[PDB]
Amino acid sequence: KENALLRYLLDK
Amino acid sequence: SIPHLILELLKCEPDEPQVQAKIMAYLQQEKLSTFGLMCKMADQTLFSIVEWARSSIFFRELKVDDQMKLLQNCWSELLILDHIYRQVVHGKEGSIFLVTGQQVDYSIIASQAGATLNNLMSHAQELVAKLRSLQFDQREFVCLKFLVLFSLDVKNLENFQLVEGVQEQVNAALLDYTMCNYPQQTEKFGQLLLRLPEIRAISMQAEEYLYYKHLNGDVPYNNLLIEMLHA
Ligand SMILES: CCC/C=C(\CCC)C1=C(c2ccccc2)[C@]2(Nc3ccccc3)CCC[C@@H]2C1
Repeated sequence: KENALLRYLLDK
Repeated sequence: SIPHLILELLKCEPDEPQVQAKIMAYLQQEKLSTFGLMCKMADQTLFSIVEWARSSIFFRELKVDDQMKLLQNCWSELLILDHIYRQVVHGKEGSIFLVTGQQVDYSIIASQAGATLNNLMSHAQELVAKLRSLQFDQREFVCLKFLVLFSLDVKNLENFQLVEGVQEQVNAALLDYTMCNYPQQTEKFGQLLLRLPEIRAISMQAEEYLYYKHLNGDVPYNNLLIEMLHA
């Protein structure tokens, strides 16, 4: 599922 | 001896004192009931769980969309498993040990909660008691973390090959480990695995309760917990 914050925390 | 695979899992564990001091310092830097405090602990622990997963063996090979799907599926189970193991290691009679290292009396929390949260807390401490009696240890704990994270119930994974592989092989190593190091408990492996559905059930009930509390305006402002509740 799309979740901009979780995506960011995984990518940073 | 510890199987090579489990040794590799252990290398990915966080530095517990560093995480402990980080969360304590954040909450210190931050009008909050005991329930609000628990929500804040959960929120901060979720940042640490995401950081742990991101850097872990196997998980770091997955593309971000797969990583998101797995964490959206199990975040509350990881929170609950983390809490349960902390009570097993550091806990005692009628006290709750928090991720900050703070110890609180069980009634301070429970007497202020209604039936649902009391039931969840009581169910969690039963798991603590059961895992105590099984002599649940750090190797087994890290194995369960990976079994929770690499779930076979997660649909539409790109790299299901790797996820099914990890689930299968952590299972194999755990069985080897328990058969080797706890021979007198001939069914320890099976008894450990029986705790996973129980953790799932408690986690789903906890999410439903927190979702209600958020709708009711009782969850303090935060970023990550609320996003995961909508996962
Ligand atoms: C979906 C969140 C699942 C996490 C829970 C609920 C388990 C009952 C946990 C806690 C919590 C308790 C009340 C409100 C909000 C969260 C924690 N405190 C807690 C205290 C006593 C017993 C059980 C849990 C706080 C962080 C780790 C614990 C897991």
